[PDB]
Amino acid sequence: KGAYDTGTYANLFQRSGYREDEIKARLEQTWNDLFYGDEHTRIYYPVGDDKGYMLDTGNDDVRSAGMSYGMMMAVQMDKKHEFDRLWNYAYTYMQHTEGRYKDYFAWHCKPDGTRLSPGPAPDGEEFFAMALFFASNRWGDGPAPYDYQAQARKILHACLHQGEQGEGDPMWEPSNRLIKFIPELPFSDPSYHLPHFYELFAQYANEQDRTFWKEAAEASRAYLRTACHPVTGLSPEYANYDGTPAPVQLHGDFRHFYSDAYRVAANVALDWEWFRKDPWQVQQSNRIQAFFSDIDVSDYRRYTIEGEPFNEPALHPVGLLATNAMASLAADGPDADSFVKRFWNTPLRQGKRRYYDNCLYFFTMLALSGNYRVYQQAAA
Ligand SMILES: O[C@@H]1[C@@H](O)[C@H](O[C@@H]2CO[C@@H](O[C@@H]3CO[C@@H](O[C@@H]4CO[C@@H](O)[C@H](O)[C@H]4O)[C@H](O)[C@H]3O)[C@H](O)[C@H]2O)OC[C@H]1O
Repeated sequence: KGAYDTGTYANLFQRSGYREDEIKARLEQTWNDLFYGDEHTRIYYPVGDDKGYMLDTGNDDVRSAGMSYGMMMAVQMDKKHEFDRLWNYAYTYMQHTEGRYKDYFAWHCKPDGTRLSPGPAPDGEEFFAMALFFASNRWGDGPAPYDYQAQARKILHACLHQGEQGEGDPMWEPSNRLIKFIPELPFSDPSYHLPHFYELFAQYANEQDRTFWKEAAEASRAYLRTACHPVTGLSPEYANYDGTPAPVQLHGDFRHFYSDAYRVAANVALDWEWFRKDPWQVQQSNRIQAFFSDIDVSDYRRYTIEGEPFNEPALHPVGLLATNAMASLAADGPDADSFVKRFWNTPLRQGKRRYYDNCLYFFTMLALSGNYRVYQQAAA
Protein backbone atom coordinates (compact mmCIF):
# COMPACT_ATOMS: atom_id res chain seq x y z
CA LYS A 1 0.00 0.00 0.00
CA GLY A 2 1.14 3.57 -0.83
CA ALA A 3 1.59 6.74 1.30
CA TYR A 4 -2.08 7.67 0.46
CA ASP A 5 -3.22 4.58 2.49
CA THR A 6 -0.44 4.38 5.20
CA GLY A 7 0.30 8.13 5.76
CA THR A 8 4.07 7.25 5.80
CA TYR A 9 6.29 8.97 3.16
CA ALA A 10 9.74 7.62 2.15
CA ASN A 11 12.54 10.09 3.15
CA LEU A 12 15.25 9.07 0.63
CA PHE A 13 17.71 11.78 1.84
CA GLN A 14 17.51 10.25 5.39
CA ARG A 15 17.86 6.73 3.81
CA SER A 16 21.10 8.01 2.08
CA GLY A 17 22.53 9.14 5.50
CA TYR A 18 21.63 12.92 5.57
CA ARG A 19 20.47 14.15 9.05
CA GLU A 20 16.77 15.11 9.67
CA ASP A 21 17.90 18.67 10.73
CA GLU A 22 20.20 18.99 7.61
CA ILE A 23 17.32 17.85 5.29
CA LYS A 24 14.61 20.29 6.55
CA ALA A 25 17.18 23.19 6.70
CA ARG A 26 18.07 22.43 3.02
CA LEU A 27 14.33 22.32 2.01
CA GLU A 28 13.71 25.71 3.82
CA GLN A 29 16.82 27.31 2.16
CA THR A 30 15.62 25.98 -1.30
CA TRP A 31 12.22 27.69 -0.66
CA ASN A 32 13.97 30.91 0.56
CA ASP A 33 16.28 31.09 -2.52
CA LEU A 34 13.55 30.29 -5.14
CA PHE A 35 10.83 32.57 -3.64
CA TYR A 36 12.92 35.42 -2.03
CA GLY A 37 16.57 34.95 -3.25
CA ASP A 38 18.88 37.21 -5.37
CA GLU A 39 17.90 38.47 -8.90
CA HIS A 40 19.90 35.54 -10.53
CA THR A 41 18.20 32.78 -8.40
CA ARG A 42 14.56 33.72 -7.52
CA ILE A 43 11.65 32.83 -9.87
CA TYR A 44 8.78 34.28 -7.69
CA TYR A 45 7.92 38.04 -7.62
CA PRO A 46 5.17 39.44 -5.34
CA VAL A 47 2.88 42.14 -6.95
CA GLY A 48 0.82 44.75 -4.98
CA ASP A 49 -1.00 43.66 -1.78
CA ASP A 50 -2.62 40.38 -3.00
CA LYS A 51 -0.80 38.97 -6.12
CA GLY A 52 2.41 37.21 -7.22
CA TYR A 53 3.81 35.32 -10.25
CA MET A 54 6.37 32.64 -11.18
CA LEU A 55 8.59 34.02 -14.01
CA ASP A 56 9.78 31.82 -16.89
CA THR A 57 13.21 33.59 -16.79
CA GLY A 58 14.22 32.00 -20.16
CA ASN A 59 11.12 33.18 -22.12
CA ASP A 60 10.48 36.46 -20.11
CA ASP A 61 6.81 35.42 -19.53
CA VAL A 62 4.41 33.87 -16.94
CA ARG A 63 3.06 30.35 -17.75
CA SER A 64 -0.03 28.49 -16.39
CA ALA A 65 2.30 25.47 -15.74
CA GLY A 66 4.71 27.73 -13.73
CA MET A 67 1.86 29.43 -11.77
CA SER A 68 0.24 26.01 -10.97
CA TYR A 69 3.71 24.65 -9.91
CA GLY A 70 4.23 27.65 -7.59
CA MET A 71 0.82 26.94 -5.98
CA MET A 72 1.72 23.21 -5.52
CA MET A 73 5.09 24.25 -3.93
CA ALA A 74 3.33 26.79 -1.62
CA VAL A 75 0.61 24.32 -0.40
CA GLN A 76 3.20 21.47 0.09
CA MET A 77 5.35 23.96 2.17
CA ASP A 78 2.34 25.40 4.21
CA LYS A 79 2.84 28.89 2.62
CA LYS A 80 -0.78 30.19 2.40
CA HIS A 81 0.30 33.87 1.81
CA GLU A 82 2.32 32.95 -1.37
CA PHE A 83 -0.36 30.39 -2.43
CA ASP A 84 -3.16 33.05 -2.25
CA ARG A 85 -1.06 35.66 -4.16
CA LEU A 86 -0.21 33.14 -6.96
CA TRP A 87 -3.83 31.87 -7.24
CA ASN A 88 -5.27 35.47 -7.21
CA TYR A 89 -2.83 36.36 -10.09
CA ALA A 90 -3.85 33.28 -12.19
CA TYR A 91 -7.56 33.91 -11.31
CA THR A 92 -7.37 37.70 -12.10
CA TYR A 93 -5.29 37.66 -15.38
CA MET A 94 -5.21 34.10 -16.91
CA GLN A 95 -8.63 32.41 -16.29
CA HIS A 96 -11.18 32.86 -19.18
CA THR A 97 -14.63 34.05 -17.93
CA GLU A 98 -16.30 33.50 -21.40
CA GLY A 99 -15.80 31.85 -24.82
CA ARG A 100 -14.61 28.44 -26.08
CA TYR A 101 -11.95 28.43 -23.21
CA LYS A 102 -14.26 29.56 -20.31
CA ASP A 103 -12.74 28.41 -16.92
CA TYR A 104 -9.46 27.36 -18.70
CA PHE A 105 -6.30 29.55 -18.31
CA ALA A 106 -4.56 31.46 -21.16
CA TRP A 107 -1.27 29.47 -21.12
CA HIS A 108 1.01 32.57 -20.89
CA CYS A 109 0.92 36.30 -20.09
CA LYS A 110 3.42 39.16 -19.63
CA PRO A 111 4.49 39.83 -16.00
CA ASP A 112 1.87 42.72 -15.92
CA GLY A 113 -0.93 40.15 -16.73
CA THR A 114 -1.28 40.96 -20.50
CA ARG A 115 -2.27 37.63 -22.19
CA LEU A 116 0.22 36.54 -24.94
CA SER A 117 -2.01 33.62 -26.20
CA PRO A 118 -5.68 32.74 -25.49
CA GLY A 119 -5.21 28.92 -25.76
CA PRO A 120 -4.66 26.85 -22.56
CA ALA A 121 -2.01 24.25 -21.56
CA PRO A 122 -3.82 21.29 -19.88
CA ASP A 123 -0.86 20.48 -17.54
CA GLY A 124 -1.59 23.92 -15.94
CA GLU A 125 -5.32 23.16 -15.32
CA GLU A 126 -4.61 19.77 -13.63
CA PHE A 127 -1.89 21.20 -11.30
CA PHE A 128 -4.19 24.21 -10.48
CA ALA A 129 -7.02 21.78 -9.51
CA MET A 130 -4.74 19.42 -7.44
CA ALA A 131 -3.08 22.42 -5.59
CA LEU A 132 -6.57 23.96 -4.98
CA PHE A 133 -7.94 20.64 -3.53
CA PHE A 134 -4.85 20.37 -1.22
CA ALA A 135 -5.34 24.06 -0.16
CA SER A 136 -9.01 23.23 0.74
CA ASN A 137 -7.92 20.04 2.64
CA ARG A 138 -5.03 21.81 4.57
CA TRP A 139 -6.50 25.30 5.28
CA GLY A 140 -10.27 25.00 4.53
CA ASP A 141 -12.02 27.19 1.90
CA GLY A 142 -12.26 31.00 2.16
CA PRO A 143 -14.53 33.54 0.43
CA ALA A 144 -14.39 33.64 -3.43
CA PRO A 145 -12.02 33.54 -5.16
CA TYR A 146 -10.31 31.58 -2.26
CA ASP A 147 -13.18 28.97 -2.19
CA TYR A 148 -10.40 26.52 -3.15
CA GLN A 149 -12.34 23.23 -3.66
CA ALA A 150 -15.20 25.09 -5.51
CA GLN A 151 -12.60 26.68 -7.89
CA ALA A 152 -10.91 23.22 -8.42
CA ARG A 153 -14.26 21.51 -9.23
CA LYS A 154 -15.10 24.32 -11.73
CA ILE A 155 -11.74 23.84 -13.59
CA LEU A 156 -12.20 20.02 -13.77
CA HIS A 157 -15.86 20.47 -14.91
CA ALA A 158 -14.57 22.52 -17.93
CA CYS A 159 -11.71 19.95 -18.48
CA LEU A 160 -14.28 17.11 -19.12
CA HIS A 161 -17.41 19.00 -20.38
CA GLN A 162 -16.19 22.21 -22.24
CA GLY A 163 -17.74 21.54 -25.73
CA GLU A 164 -21.23 20.59 -24.35
CA GLN A 165 -22.60 23.97 -23.03
CA GLY A 166 -21.75 25.66 -26.40
CA GLU A 167 -18.43 25.51 -28.34
CA GLY A 168 -14.94 24.55 -27.08
CA ASP A 169 -13.25 21.14 -26.56
CA PRO A 170 -12.55 19.06 -23.42
CA MET A 171 -8.90 18.48 -22.34
CA TRP A 172 -9.64 14.70 -21.97
CA GLU A 173 -10.61 12.54 -25.02
CA PRO A 174 -13.86 10.77 -23.89
CA SER A 175 -13.16 7.62 -26.02
CA ASN A 176 -9.78 6.72 -24.32
CA ARG A 177 -9.86 8.80 -20.99
CA LEU A 178 -6.45 10.38 -21.96
CA ILE A 179 -5.35 14.03 -21.39
CA LYS A 180 -4.61 15.90 -24.65
CA PHE A 181 -1.67 18.20 -25.58
CA ILE A 182 -4.31 21.00 -26.22
CA PRO A 183 -8.14 20.81 -26.51
CA GLU A 184 -8.18 21.04 -30.38
CA LEU A 185 -5.52 18.36 -31.26
CA PRO A 186 -5.93 14.51 -31.14
CA PHE A 187 -2.56 13.63 -29.49
CA SER A 188 -1.04 13.88 -26.00
CA ASP A 189 2.14 14.72 -24.01
CA PRO A 190 3.37 11.89 -21.70
CA SER A 191 4.63 14.45 -19.06
CA TYR A 192 0.95 15.68 -18.67
CA HIS A 193 -0.24 12.21 -17.41
CA LEU A 194 -0.76 12.45 -13.61
CA PRO A 195 -2.64 9.22 -12.65
CA HIS A 196 -1.89 9.98 -8.93
CA PHE A 197 -3.77 13.35 -9.30
CA TYR A 198 -6.71 11.62 -11.16
CA GLU A 199 -7.02 9.12 -8.21
CA LEU A 200 -7.56 12.24 -6.00
CA PHE A 201 -9.88 14.03 -8.54
CA ALA A 202 -11.96 10.74 -8.24
CA GLN A 203 -12.31 11.64 -4.49
CA TYR A 204 -12.86 15.46 -4.74
CA ALA A 205 -14.35 16.32 -8.23
CA ASN A 206 -18.07 16.85 -9.03
CA GLU A 207 -19.83 13.52 -8.24
CA GLN A 208 -20.94 12.70 -11.85
CA ASP A 209 -17.24 12.94 -12.98
CA ARG A 210 -15.69 10.65 -10.28
CA THR A 211 -15.96 7.36 -12.31
CA PHE A 212 -14.25 9.00 -15.35
CA TRP A 213 -11.37 10.30 -13.12
CA LYS A 214 -10.90 6.71 -11.73
CA GLU A 215 -10.82 5.35 -15.36
CA ALA A 216 -8.45 8.23 -16.38
CA ALA A 217 -6.02 7.14 -13.57
CA GLU A 218 -5.77 3.55 -14.98
CA ALA A 219 -5.81 4.75 -18.64
CA SER A 220 -2.86 7.16 -17.92
CA ARG A 221 -0.85 4.40 -16.07
CA ALA A 222 -1.39 2.12 -19.15
CA TYR A 223 -0.55 5.03 -21.56
CA LEU A 224 2.81 5.77 -19.78
CA ARG A 225 3.67 1.99 -20.05
CA THR A 226 3.22 2.38 -23.89
CA ALA A 227 5.12 5.77 -24.07
CA CYS A 228 8.48 4.79 -22.43
CA HIS A 229 11.13 3.03 -24.57
CA PRO A 230 11.49 -0.59 -23.33
CA VAL A 231 15.39 -0.48 -23.03
CA THR A 232 16.20 3.22 -22.24
CA GLY A 233 13.04 4.28 -20.29
CA LEU A 234 13.10 7.52 -22.41
CA SER A 235 9.79 9.01 -23.64
CA PRO A 236 9.02 11.58 -26.36
CA GLU A 237 7.82 15.13 -25.44
CA TYR A 238 4.65 14.75 -27.67
CA ALA A 239 3.06 11.31 -28.34
CA ASN A 240 0.05 9.78 -30.19
CA TYR A 241 -2.73 8.02 -28.15
CA ASP A 242 -0.90 4.69 -29.03
CA GLY A 243 2.19 6.11 -27.18
CA THR A 244 4.45 6.48 -30.30
CA PRO A 245 6.14 9.89 -30.93
CA ALA A 246 3.67 12.44 -32.44
CA PRO A 247 4.41 13.99 -35.88
CA VAL A 248 6.83 16.98 -36.14
CA GLN A 249 4.73 20.13 -35.34
CA LEU A 250 4.91 23.62 -36.95
CA HIS A 251 6.46 25.09 -33.70
CA GLY A 252 9.08 22.28 -33.17
CA ASP A 253 10.24 18.61 -33.25
CA PHE A 254 8.85 17.03 -30.01
CA ARG A 255 9.63 13.35 -30.94
CA HIS A 256 12.79 13.12 -28.74
CA PHE A 257 13.73 12.99 -25.03
CA TYR A 258 13.92 16.72 -24.07
CA SER A 259 12.51 19.32 -21.58
CA ASP A 260 8.82 18.16 -21.24
CA ALA A 261 9.65 14.40 -21.04
CA TYR A 262 11.97 14.83 -17.99
CA ARG A 263 8.82 15.02 -15.77
CA VAL A 264 7.65 11.50 -16.86
CA ALA A 265 10.17 9.67 -14.54
CA ALA A 266 9.25 12.09 -11.66
CA ASN A 267 5.44 11.68 -12.18
CA VAL A 268 5.72 7.82 -12.52
CA ALA A 269 7.75 7.65 -9.24
CA LEU A 270 5.34 9.95 -7.28
CA ASP A 271 2.33 7.75 -8.34
CA TRP A 272 4.35 4.67 -7.18
CA GLU A 273 5.08 6.39 -3.78
CA TRP A 274 1.46 7.61 -3.24
CA PHE A 275 -0.56 4.58 -4.57
CA ARG A 276 1.95 1.68 -5.29
CA LYS A 277 -0.49 0.32 -7.97
CA ASP A 278 1.66 -0.47 -11.07
CA PRO A 279 4.90 -2.46 -10.48
CA TRP A 280 6.09 -1.51 -14.03
CA GLN A 281 6.84 1.94 -12.42
CA VAL A 282 9.75 0.38 -10.41
CA GLN A 283 11.21 -1.12 -13.67
CA GLN A 284 10.70 2.17 -15.64
CA SER A 285 12.52 4.05 -12.80
CA ASN A 286 15.36 1.42 -12.86
CA ARG A 287 15.67 1.72 -16.71
CA ILE A 288 15.91 5.58 -16.88
CA GLN A 289 18.43 5.58 -13.97
CA ALA A 290 20.48 2.80 -15.76
CA PHE A 291 20.45 4.87 -19.03
CA PHE A 292 21.88 7.96 -17.18
CA SER A 293 23.99 5.98 -14.57
CA ASP A 294 27.40 6.73 -16.13
CA ILE A 295 26.36 10.01 -17.92
CA ASP A 296 27.70 13.12 -16.06
CA VAL A 297 25.15 16.03 -15.90
CA SER A 298 27.74 18.15 -17.92
CA ASP A 299 27.18 15.70 -20.89
CA TYR A 300 23.30 15.59 -20.87
CA ARG A 301 22.07 15.98 -24.49
CA ARG A 302 18.86 15.79 -26.48
CA TYR A 303 18.37 11.99 -27.14
CA THR A 304 16.17 9.88 -29.46
CA ILE A 305 13.95 7.63 -27.23
CA GLU A 306 16.18 4.74 -28.56
CA GLY A 307 19.07 6.46 -26.66
CA GLU A 308 21.04 8.03 -29.58
CA PRO A 309 22.68 11.28 -28.36
CA PHE A 310 22.47 14.51 -30.42
CA ASN A 311 25.41 17.00 -30.35
CA GLU A 312 22.81 19.53 -29.02
CA PRO A 313 23.03 19.80 -25.19
CA ALA A 314 20.02 19.45 -22.83
CA LEU A 315 18.68 23.04 -22.34
CA HIS A 316 17.67 22.13 -18.72
CA PRO A 317 20.31 19.61 -17.50
CA VAL A 318 19.73 20.34 -13.76
CA GLY A 319 15.97 19.75 -14.37
CA LEU A 320 16.85 16.36 -16.02
CA LEU A 321 19.09 15.33 -13.05
CA ALA A 322 16.31 16.44 -10.60
CA THR A 323 13.74 14.14 -12.38
CA ASN A 324 16.34 11.25 -12.62
CA ALA A 325 16.85 11.61 -8.80
CA MET A 326 13.05 11.80 -8.10
CA ALA A 327 12.77 8.32 -9.81
CA SER A 328 14.52 6.96 -6.63
CA LEU A 329 10.98 7.15 -5.06
CA ALA A 330 10.30 3.94 -7.10
CA ALA A 331 13.75 2.61 -8.29
CA ASP A 332 15.24 -0.40 -6.37
CA GLY A 333 18.20 -0.82 -8.84
CA PRO A 334 21.92 -0.11 -8.23
CA ASP A 335 21.71 3.63 -9.20
CA ALA A 336 18.93 4.81 -6.78
CA ASP A 337 21.18 5.99 -3.89
CA SER A 338 23.86 7.53 -6.20
CA PHE A 339 21.18 9.77 -7.87
CA VAL A 340 19.89 11.00 -4.42
CA LYS A 341 23.51 11.95 -3.45
CA ARG A 342 24.23 13.56 -6.90
CA PHE A 343 21.04 15.68 -6.48
CA TRP A 344 21.90 16.63 -2.83
CA ASN A 345 25.34 17.82 -4.12
CA THR A 346 23.69 19.95 -6.89
CA PRO A 347 22.91 23.63 -6.13
CA LEU A 348 19.92 25.51 -7.62
CA ARG A 349 20.57 26.65 -11.22
CA GLN A 350 21.50 30.35 -11.77
CA GLY A 351 21.27 32.56 -14.89
CA LYS A 352 18.61 33.25 -17.48
CA ARG A 353 17.44 29.63 -18.18
CA ARG A 354 17.11 28.63 -14.48
CA TYR A 355 13.24 28.66 -14.17
CA TYR A 356 12.42 25.13 -15.56
CA ASP A 357 15.49 23.48 -13.91
CA ASN A 358 14.59 25.04 -10.52
CA CYS A 359 10.85 24.09 -10.69
CA LEU A 360 11.83 20.39 -11.26
CA TYR A 361 14.60 20.85 -8.62
CA PHE A 362 12.05 22.04 -5.97
CA PHE A 363 9.64 19.10 -6.61
CA THR A 364 12.60 16.65 -6.25
CA MET A 365 13.67 18.41 -2.96
CA LEU A 366 10.08 17.96 -1.62
CA ALA A 367 9.80 14.32 -2.86
CA LEU A 368 13.26 13.03 -1.71
CA SER A 369 12.71 14.59 1.78
CA GLY A 370 9.26 12.86 2.14
CA ASN A 371 7.49 16.29 1.91
CA TYR A 372 5.57 15.82 -1.43
CA ARG A 373 2.35 14.60 0.23
CA VAL A 374 -1.39 13.99 -0.24
CA TYR A 375 -3.43 16.42 1.97
CA GLN A 376 -6.60 14.32 2.44
CA GLN A 377 -10.10 15.07 3.75
CA ALA A 378 -9.40 13.75 7.25
CA ALA A 379 -10.09 14.30 10.97
CA ALA A 380 -7.92 17.16 12.39
O1 LIG B 1 -3.23 27.76 -30.54
C1 LIG B 1 -2.28 26.75 -30.12
C2 LIG B 1 -1.45 27.25 -28.96
O2 LIG B 1 -2.23 27.87 -27.83
C3 LIG B 1 -0.59 26.07 -28.51
O3 LIG B 1 0.10 26.45 -27.32
C4 LIG B 1 0.61 25.37 -26.62
C5 LIG B 1 0.09 25.51 -25.18
O4 LIG B 1 0.87 24.67 -24.30
C6 LIG B 1 2.27 25.01 -24.35
O5 LIG B 1 2.83 24.11 -23.40
C7 LIG B 1 3.45 24.71 -22.22
C8 LIG B 1 4.87 25.04 -22.66
O6 LIG B 1 5.68 25.07 -21.52
C9 LIG B 1 5.79 23.74 -20.99
O7 LIG B 1 6.99 23.70 -20.18
C10 LIG B 1 8.19 24.25 -20.90
C11 LIG B 1 9.27 23.19 -21.08
O8 LIG B 1 10.37 23.85 -21.88
C12 LIG B 1 11.05 24.91 -21.15
O9 LIG B 1 12.22 25.47 -21.83
C13 LIG B 1 10.06 26.05 -20.81
O10 LIG B 1 10.67 26.96 -19.85
C14 LIG B 1 8.80 25.50 -20.14
O11 LIG B 1 7.85 26.60 -19.98
C15 LIG B 1 4.57 23.45 -20.16
O12 LIG B 1 4.55 22.04 -19.71
C16 LIG B 1 3.31 23.70 -21.01
O13 LIG B 1 2.32 24.16 -20.13
C17 LIG B 1 2.82 24.70 -25.75
O14 LIG B 1 4.24 24.94 -25.86
C18 LIG B 1 2.10 25.53 -26.78
O15 LIG B 1 2.46 25.09 -28.13
O16 LIG B 1 0.38 25.74 -29.54
C19 LIG B 1 -0.20 25.44 -30.86
C20 LIG B 1 -1.30 26.46 -31.28
O17 LIG B 1 -2.04 25.92 -32.36
